[PDB]
Amino acid sequence: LTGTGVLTESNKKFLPFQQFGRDIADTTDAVRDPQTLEILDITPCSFGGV
Amino acid sequence: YTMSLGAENSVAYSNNSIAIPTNFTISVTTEILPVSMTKTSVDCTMYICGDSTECSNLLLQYGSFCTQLNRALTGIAVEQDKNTQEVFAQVKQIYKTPPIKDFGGFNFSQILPDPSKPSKRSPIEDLLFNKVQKFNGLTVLPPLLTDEMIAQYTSALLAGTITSGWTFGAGPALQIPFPMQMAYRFNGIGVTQNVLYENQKLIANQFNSAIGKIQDSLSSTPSALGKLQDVVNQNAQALNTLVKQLSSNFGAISSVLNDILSRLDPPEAEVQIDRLITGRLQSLQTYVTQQLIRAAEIRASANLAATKMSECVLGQSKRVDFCGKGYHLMSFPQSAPHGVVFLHVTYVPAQEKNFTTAPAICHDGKAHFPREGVFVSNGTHWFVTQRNFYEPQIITTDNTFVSGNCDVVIGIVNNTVYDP
Amino acid sequence: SALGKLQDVVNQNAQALNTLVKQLSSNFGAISSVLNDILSRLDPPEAEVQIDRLITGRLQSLQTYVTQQLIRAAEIRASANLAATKMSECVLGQSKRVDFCGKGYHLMSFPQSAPHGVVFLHVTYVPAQEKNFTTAPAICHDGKAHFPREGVFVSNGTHWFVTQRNFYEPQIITTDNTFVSGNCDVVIGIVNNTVYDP
Amino acid sequence: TRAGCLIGAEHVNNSYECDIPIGAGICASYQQSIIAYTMSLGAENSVAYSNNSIAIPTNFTISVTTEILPVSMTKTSVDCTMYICG
Ligand SMILES: *[C@@H]1O[C@H](CO)[C@@H](O[C@@H]2O[C@H](CO)[C@@H](O)[C@H](O)[C@H]2NC(C)=O)[C@H](O)[C@H]1NC(C)=O
Ligand SMILES: *[C@@H]1O[C@H](CO)[C@@H](O[C@@H]2O[C@H](CO)[C@@H](O)[C@H](O)[C@H]2NC(C)=O)[C@H](O)[C@H]1NC(C)=O
Ligand SMILES: *[C@@H]1O[C@H](CO)[C@@H](O)[C@H](O)[C@H]1NC(C)=O
Ligand SMILES: *[C@@H]1O[C@H](CO)[C@@H](O)[C@H](O)[C@H]1NC(C)=O
Ligand SMILES: *[C@@H]1O[C@H](CO)[C@@H](O)[C@H](O)[C@H]1NC(C)=O
Ligand SMILES: *[C@@H]1O[C@H](CO)[C@@H](O)[C@H](O)[C@H]1NC(C)=O
Ligand SMILES: *[C@@H]1O[C@H](CO)[C@@H](O)[C@H](O)[C@H]1NC(C)=O
Ligand SMILES: *[C@@H]1O[C@H](CO)[C@@H](O)[C@H](O)[C@H]1NC(C)=O
Ligand SMILES: *[C@@H]1O[C@H](CO)[C@@H](O)[C@H](O)[C@H]1NC(C)=O
Ligand SMILES: *[C@@H]1O[C@H](CO)[C@@H](O)[C@H](O)[C@H]1NC(C)=O
Ligand SMILES: *[C@@H]1O[C@H](CO)[C@@H](O)[C@H](O)[C@H]1NC(C)=O
Ligand SMILES: *[C@@H]1O[C@H](CO)[C@@H](O)[C@H](O)[C@H]1NC(C)=O
Repeated sequence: LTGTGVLTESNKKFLPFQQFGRDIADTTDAVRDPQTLEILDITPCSFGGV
Repeated sequence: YTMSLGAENSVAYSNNSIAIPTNFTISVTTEILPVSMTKTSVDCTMYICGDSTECSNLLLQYGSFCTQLNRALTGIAVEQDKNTQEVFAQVKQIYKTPPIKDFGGFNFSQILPDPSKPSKRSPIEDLLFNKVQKFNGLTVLPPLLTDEMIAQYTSALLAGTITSGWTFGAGPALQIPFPMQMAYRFNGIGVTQNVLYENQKLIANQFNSAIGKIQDSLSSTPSALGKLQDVVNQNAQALNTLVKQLSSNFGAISSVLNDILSRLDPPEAEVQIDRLITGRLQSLQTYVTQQLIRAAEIRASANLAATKMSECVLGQSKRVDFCGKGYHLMSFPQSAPHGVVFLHVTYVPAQEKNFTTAPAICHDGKAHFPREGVFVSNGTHWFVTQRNFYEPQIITTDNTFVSGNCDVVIGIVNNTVYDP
Repeated sequence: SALGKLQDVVNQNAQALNTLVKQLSSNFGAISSVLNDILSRLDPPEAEVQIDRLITGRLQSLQTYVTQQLIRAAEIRASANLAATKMSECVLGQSKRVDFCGKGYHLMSFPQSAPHGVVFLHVTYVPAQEKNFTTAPAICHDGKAHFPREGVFVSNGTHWFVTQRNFYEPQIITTDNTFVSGNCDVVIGIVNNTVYDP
Repeated sequence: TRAGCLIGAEHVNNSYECDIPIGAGICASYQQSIIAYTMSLGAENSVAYSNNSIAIPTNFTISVTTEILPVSMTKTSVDCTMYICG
């Protein structure tokens, strides 16, 4: 699962079988680290109009 | 069922019968109009291609479509501030009410700013405000005028209206006692000024009660601000739809641009990407077109709201149903989320009774016509009274005029015209 | 910048046309934006594929243009309707509508021709040099309450006069410029004065 | 600001009429260097209100103002077939 963004610790209550999560946009916004089983939240790197 | 169009009401029409109000009430009605729309902004390239260089390069093959889309949304965003300014920024000075709210019994505490509140909103404005994507390149720009600034414009308009009537909307603000201002507004609806003064206490009480009813009506009626909520819902829905379209394949192996790029080399990846660009570009064009059409509707509403600020609030209107139902006296603007609320104060005739009438009085062989009012009979005596409020005066040469003899007017009646 | 409102219309349409023309230089996935180059190089079985790409792109570009012109046309129509209303009103009559025919009390208006638009010169009456007066809702005289027929009762500090509301012109209070309704015990703020009988 | 981070403009306490809008009540102007400020909504004007005081104009002026409205748009015409296919 590839992408670009900032990884932070998640406070989401993932169930034992869930590998990643999605927001209302139906895009990945959280993943389960395949080695540590730590749940990480994914947010885009700071951006905006200039 | 088959819907009713209203109760039937037969008017007791005859060639010599008139109904004249012996009383009236002060009605306050609420008109709610959209003024502005959320200033959304969509980064065309980011929406379609994210941060993919390969997609961006393909997107360039479509020419300047993204420039047009970014430009169209920018144009809307600018309009939204123009709409707000046209409605609220109609006063050059910021007027303030006096420390002592003595308006002859007229209580404006529910429409004037509440000084105990950090938000500096009126009790009613506070109620109105209580009642009523980014990661995909969909951002929202703030209004130039904040809610606080809009509230300040509104309070300035209220202060002007209360202390100087409509004069501040024409030239300099000329102070006038509120009761006297209301008397002028009574004259403006064909009701003599003595009616205001003689019933000043009653009128102030009817007004104060009506305002209290407004706050309760809004509080107990969640649908009251549906007109403003509908605007919010339509735009939120449009954005949600735009975002959801990013999950569509449009014929591609995947809606996810990164998955295509991680699996395929350019010779094949470009085909799959081209399908996503076409679909996403089309989705964005659909969104922008709908926003432009919707923006036009909001603009029209804002123009109406602006007209109802110059008229209704900064002056008394003669236009029927323009400033509420009934005979317009005055209006008070209130700030609201992306819109304006007008409290229209109208004079509503009440408790009418039947009188016998005549087009003229015959006296000394001459035909006498009323100068201002109408000739009415209570069954034994003829009087002349103002048309909008029963006030039976003795018929005299000082309230009638003469034109022609008694053999011309149809329905002319014989009576005595008193000479002082 | 005074005529920016008319210049903006010209600029928006000129810009739309320039954009429409520029789109003809886009490939839209084709080997060339130039239709003649495709036809000179390829035979129909392949040329049609490249042409189809240009047709889709150019047709889409033209649809975009037309849609924007229809939306823009609606805005112009609304403005024209307002301009027409301000010709019937304002110019062909005196308006009572606030800020409709300029800021101030409308007297009259004069239309002027302009490029793709109309300019209205609104002549308004603007009150100036106001001064403070003491006022009263009524005058008490002979036990009766007298109200002004047209103006307002004002005091210059020693004498009461009746004057028109929009222009100070202090007339003697007489029975010919007042009317009587009720006694002096009803009106709040009623003051004692003499009403002259000619 | 609420609009974003504004760099290069000097923020001041003095409020002026809005020149270049930034957003959220903030405007910028050239005054020399570029400054940022909270926009003024106009000068304050306290009306000398009382229950027995009226102000009456002893003079007037005749003002002429200009209102400019669009009436028409350039009557463009595009030959669809020629545009697309020459
Ligand atoms: C104007 O109306 C408000 C109510 O809308 C009055 O405020 C109330 O005053 C009573 C005392 O008479 C208190 O018991 C209430 O709690 C107050 N309510 C609120 C919301 O403040 C106010 O006193 C009136 N002002 C005048 C001059 O009559
Ligand atoms: C005109 O109508 C008003 C009400 O709209 C009357 O005032 C009410 O009179 C009743 C007594 O019959 C009181 O209980 C109410 O409290 C009064 N209301 C208010 C706001 O004061 C008024 O008396 C009527 N006048 C005439 C001539 O009928
Ligand atoms: C290997 O992965 C598992 C998770 O399935 C983890 O519990 C274990 O500690 C990992 N071992 C090492 C050496 O990383
Ligand atoms: C006038 O009299 C008619 C009956 O002839 C009645 O129906 C009508 O309601 C009366 N109108 C008023 C104001 O009393
Ligand atoms: C009409 O008014 C006069 C004066 O108040 C009164 O004397 C007379 O009795 C009234 N007539 C009727 C039918 O009410
Ligand atoms: C009203 O109509 C009646 C006939 O029903 C007629 O006798 C009377 O003169 C008419 N009055 C007027 C004012 O027209
Ligand atoms: C008024 O009186 C005259 C007599 O002077 C009479 O001829 C006429 O018919 C009367 N009109 C009415 C309406 O009674
Ligand atoms: C009326 O007097 C007040 C001072 O009490 C002053 O501020 C106001 O400007 C005066 N208005 C006029 C028209 O002179
Ligand atoms: C009020 O006007 C009268 C008549 O012109 C004049 O005699 C009197 O002195 C004036 N009073 C004041 C205070 O100006
Ligand atoms: C104006 O208010 C004062 C109290 O400050 C009062 O004495 C006076 O009678 C009031 N005058 C009018 C016309 O209400
Ligand atoms: C007017 O004069 C009467 C005495 O005739 C007096 O009772 C009343 O209070 C006076 N009113 C005023 C406002 O001075
Ligand atoms: C603005 O005022 C604040 C105090 O509220 C002060 O600390 C700041 O230095 C002032 N800035 C300027 C440009 O005057």
